[PDB]
Amino acid sequence: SIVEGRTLNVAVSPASPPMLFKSADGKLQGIDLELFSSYCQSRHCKLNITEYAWDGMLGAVASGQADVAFSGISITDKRKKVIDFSEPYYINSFYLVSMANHKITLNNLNELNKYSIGYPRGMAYSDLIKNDLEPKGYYSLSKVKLYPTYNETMADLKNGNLDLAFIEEPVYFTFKNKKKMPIESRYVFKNVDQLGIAFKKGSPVRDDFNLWLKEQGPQKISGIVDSWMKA
Repeated sequence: SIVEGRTLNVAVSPASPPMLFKSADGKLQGIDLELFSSYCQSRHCKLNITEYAWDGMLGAVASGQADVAFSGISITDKRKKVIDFSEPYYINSFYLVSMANHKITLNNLNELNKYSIGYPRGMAYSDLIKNDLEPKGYYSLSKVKLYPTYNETMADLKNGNLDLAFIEEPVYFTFKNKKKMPIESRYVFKNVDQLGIAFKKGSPVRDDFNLWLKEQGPQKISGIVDSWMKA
């Protein structure tokens, strides 16, 4: 094996519940950590985990500083040029979210330009906008408000400085159902995205992780993913 017994540099940016986040305690938790941990246990590998800001985590795996990155990372065309991904473990949707008392009715995408839209800097919402909204004049990157993390985006939503937050589905349900934030989706881009584990370009670990996913099989992997979303 060129995979077994190795120590892997792992980059994380743990502010994407339930994929990766920190308990009240301060310990890393979530779907990505449970998947990649079991993989490491099967292959007798150790993780050397560094926390970065989001840009830092993507930068580290894209330069090959990190062997692996995970925190609910979307598999995008732009990222695949510099990063290899596992098979997707979740089929993902992007919501446009307002405060529940702010009644934004969105009939179609011609209505978006009226509003400020905000989300974390370096996230895949930028690609959706650049590729699918901007060319038809529905919105432009230059109107967008960018934030360090989902927490800061949410702080501006809550105080009224941001009309709409762009939030992926599992994170939305965390905020709404588990944190009980009084927020409401106004528009859903359904199944537009896919979440995977990221690997430095060329890494055999990507191929062996995919194999491990398939050793487990789809019932076990969905089980794992749903467990954290049912929690």
